[PDB]
Amino acid sequence: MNFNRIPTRLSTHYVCDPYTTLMHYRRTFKFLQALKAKPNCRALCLGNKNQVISWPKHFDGLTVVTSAVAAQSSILSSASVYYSLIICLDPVLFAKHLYRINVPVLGVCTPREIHEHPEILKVIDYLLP
Amino acid sequence: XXXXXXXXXXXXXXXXXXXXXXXXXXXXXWXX
Amino acid sequence: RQRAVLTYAGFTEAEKLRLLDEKIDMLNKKLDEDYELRGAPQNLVYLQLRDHLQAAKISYREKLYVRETQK
Amino acid sequence: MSCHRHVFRAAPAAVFASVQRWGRRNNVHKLTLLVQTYEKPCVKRTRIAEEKAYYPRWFYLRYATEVIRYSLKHHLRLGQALDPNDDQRLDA
Amino acid sequence: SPSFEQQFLNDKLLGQNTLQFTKVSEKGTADALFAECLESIRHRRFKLDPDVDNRSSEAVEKLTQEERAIAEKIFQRVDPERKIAPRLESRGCYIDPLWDPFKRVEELQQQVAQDLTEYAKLVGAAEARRQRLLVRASLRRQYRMHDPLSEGHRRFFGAQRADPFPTPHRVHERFWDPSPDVRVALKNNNVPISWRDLHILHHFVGENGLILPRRTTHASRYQQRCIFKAICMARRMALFPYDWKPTQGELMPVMDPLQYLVDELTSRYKATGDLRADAMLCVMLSKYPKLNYFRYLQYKAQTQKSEVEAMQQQEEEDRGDFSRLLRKYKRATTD
Amino acid sequence: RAELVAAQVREKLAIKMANALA
Amino acid sequence: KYLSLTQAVLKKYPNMRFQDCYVDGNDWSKGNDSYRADHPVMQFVALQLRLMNLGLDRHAAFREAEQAFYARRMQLEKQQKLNMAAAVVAAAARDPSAFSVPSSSLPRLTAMGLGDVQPLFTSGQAYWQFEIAKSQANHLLRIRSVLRRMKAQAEAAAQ
Amino acid sequence: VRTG
Amino acid sequence: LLSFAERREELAKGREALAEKAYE
Amino acid sequence: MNGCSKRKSHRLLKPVFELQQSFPKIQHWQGAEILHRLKQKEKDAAVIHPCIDTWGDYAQCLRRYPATSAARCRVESDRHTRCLQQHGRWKPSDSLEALKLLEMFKVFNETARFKYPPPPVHSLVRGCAFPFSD
RNA sequence: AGUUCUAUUGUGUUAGCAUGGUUUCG
Repeated sequence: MNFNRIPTRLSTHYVCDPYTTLMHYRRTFKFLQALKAKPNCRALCLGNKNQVISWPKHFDGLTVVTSAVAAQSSILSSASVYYSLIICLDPVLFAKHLYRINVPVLGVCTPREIHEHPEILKVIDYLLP
Repeated sequence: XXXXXXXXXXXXXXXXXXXXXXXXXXXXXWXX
Repeated sequence: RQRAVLTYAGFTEAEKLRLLDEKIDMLNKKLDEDYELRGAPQNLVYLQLRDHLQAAKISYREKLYVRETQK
Repeated sequence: MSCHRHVFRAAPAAVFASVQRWGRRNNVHKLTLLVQTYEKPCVKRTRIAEEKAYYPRWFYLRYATEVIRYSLKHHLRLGQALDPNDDQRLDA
Repeated sequence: SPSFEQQFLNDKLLGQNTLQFTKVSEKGTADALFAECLESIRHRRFKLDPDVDNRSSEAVEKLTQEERAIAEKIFQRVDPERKIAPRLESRGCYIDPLWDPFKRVEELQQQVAQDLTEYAKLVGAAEARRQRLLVRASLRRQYRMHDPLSEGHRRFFGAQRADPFPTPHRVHERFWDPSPDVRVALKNNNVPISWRDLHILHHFVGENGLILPRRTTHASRYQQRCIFKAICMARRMALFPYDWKPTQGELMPVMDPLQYLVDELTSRYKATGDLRADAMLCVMLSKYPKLNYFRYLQYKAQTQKSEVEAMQQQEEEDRGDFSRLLRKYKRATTD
Repeated sequence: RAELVAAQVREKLAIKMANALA
Repeated sequence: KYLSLTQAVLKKYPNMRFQDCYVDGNDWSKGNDSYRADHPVMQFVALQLRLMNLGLDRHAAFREAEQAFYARRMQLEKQQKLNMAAAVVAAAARDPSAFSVPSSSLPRLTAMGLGDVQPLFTSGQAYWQFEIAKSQANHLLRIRSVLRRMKAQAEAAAQ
Repeated sequence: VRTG
Repeated sequence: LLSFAERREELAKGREALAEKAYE
Repeated sequence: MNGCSKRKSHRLLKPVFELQQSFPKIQHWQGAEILHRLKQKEKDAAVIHPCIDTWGDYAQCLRRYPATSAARCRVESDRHTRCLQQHGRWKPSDSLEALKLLEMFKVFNETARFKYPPPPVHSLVRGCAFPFSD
């Protein structure tokens, strides 16, 4: 059934180990509690159509770039006016757009994704395994 | 008879180990 | 002859004696019922089985007495 | 050697086709063309390098096309990565 | 009262394979007497047997074709040098004797024989012969469907052959998988191949006469070089062809023909037990005492020792069932 | 509407007799 | 280290590849031998490596794992024997006599393991031969039933 | 579940 | 095979079925 | 009683559209040419109809032989009957080219004139703004 | 790394040989 290379080395995942996950939960709980302790603050949630139909495909943050000259422009540029926290479920897909975003980002992803694209740690601020 | 059934059950319980080998695995059946 | 010995090896002497007596009693009841229904059975299956079991029990009693004398 | 085929309860065209297949898989025509004319050693080096680079690609693409045809014939669906930790338990 | 073997096992297919279910004991032994008593009682109970005991269910495909393919691959991996087969003679190794499912088959054959003889007694000999012929025909029809991994089973159940998913023709050496015969040929006898091994060089040469490549022969690089050298030397010595596979008369290894004959007769007497081969080896032992009969003599000694051990065991059992058979379980487990 | 009651009555009798025999 | 431990255990016990042979994840083809974490091979190598970490040699850990899984096999075998003992009475409930002497051999067939509950073996050879024996017995049963039906018809015609 |  | 306690529970469910579905 | 306790999900029992062997990425145009050669050697039967050629041959033979056609045209008649029986309910194939199917698997190597499309974002982005306070 | 031995040699020089394209003879 398989006719490919068989790896000999397995890499551990310290970022998503039990104690690291517990610390992630502890550190994110305080920030979430402090954010909710303040009024009139909205949280955006981003995911993929294949991991969520009912959810709207267009929101205030979305920019919907349509021109070739605007390809480099981010699509979540204006999310900072409306939202105080972006909960992302597809950091690999949204990495180029969450880079240097002016609102805190809480990313949910798998150890495989983290290891295959470690650059997502430069766009994620809080991690929930 | 209930006692005859008990004797048959005792014989089936104090029986050999199915497979004659002393291996370290029980195999299910893939027939049917 | 080996299969019966292997199957009954786990059974202790007392348990085997109880089972033999139970089989003798069941054969007696079955033969009485057959006589009541017909009187003269058309087959001697249970008759021969009961005869063999009784002979075996008598021989086993004699063997136990022989063991007693040996001790 | 010389391939021998017996035309018995079959078509002479079919037997000729089988002989052609034997010749092609043995490269008989290739060798005949090679020996019909002089090939300089450098030309032979280049040709052998080209063949050794080319044919494995052809074999892999042949395997790929065979898989494509089988999947189209049997109406097979694209696979999804096997999610680990799935109990794989019968719903019975 | 003809038995099942007396009635139906004289046919070609039916008589080919005939397993043994019980040890054979000579007349005049406790085992023989107990067997006689059991046979008589079983026949009488077959007379006084009910209808529910002969209920049978319809036959269905035991395995799918893909599952059969998977099972065949796994059995081959279990025994990569030998061919997969239901070695019902070696059955005792895999299934404990006390849990043999063939006792039911033996008793059913006895019951069928008793039924046929009683039918002959009642209706008539001509009708009995008609029914025996019909039962023979039915057994012949159902002979090849019992094995779930055979082609007879597929043909009987009318199942189309599986269409396996395509696999690559050019794969890595890690995955090359030779057949058992090619595997045995390549391994030889743990000895590197020489030109004298004319009985095997035909495997690695194509019908065209060209020596086969390593991707086709599934040989190591060293083995490939050794085989190439052996074939070249044999060709130069004119004992191996140049443009075709060797004729069936060229397959003798380069060695003494009488030693080859001794080897072949030993192989026959071990695999099947040809009494003619045994007699030929017996006469050769004295006529040509310069050959090697070690394996034949060793097998003869093993058989004689096993016979003596069996006789001693029978004597012990006659005196009273001793601890040998009990040990064969308890001591074996303790070890 | 009658087959179900018949079948479950048979099941009741079988279960009762099996329990008694055991 | 599993790459070598699995090879060792498979070479010692080739029959472990039958287990979960139809389950996606266990690739038993030559050159792979990659099983799921819940496969007996994976459990064996995991236990062996755990004992090695605890500080035993490879061979000692191998023997300890073998003993542990033999004990597990014995437990499952005894559970199956209990199920067969239950099935003995379950089938005996079908005898009209119970509803003196039994009037059927079905309890004895169940005891021998040909009834509702069938035995568990260590190798696939055993299941192959078991299925062959089952098919042969069923064909003989059909023949015997037909013969006895003809017997009854002949008796009725004669009377 | 039985043996796996 | 089902244990005796589960057999008793199934018998109780069957008794409830007798009370409700069959008689009424 | 004893039997498999897990689903028979093995990809051999349930073949799936996948390439079970990987291979070093091939130049796109070289792979395209090889696939074209394979298709030409296979002679993909996308003709007007399989039966059209048999009917044409039968009609031509009948026209050539207006008198002894009954005996002359029998191989053609049998061939046309077979073609009608086999490809009578024939529908032209509607599937993607193997070239595109393999671009999906990423078998080929990006050249100057071929690049894999970037992951879609506009179609796949799903946003859900909800209140989070108090 | 080096020296000695060990198992293996599509390496280089070697007397001869088996086979073969080609030409040749009838």
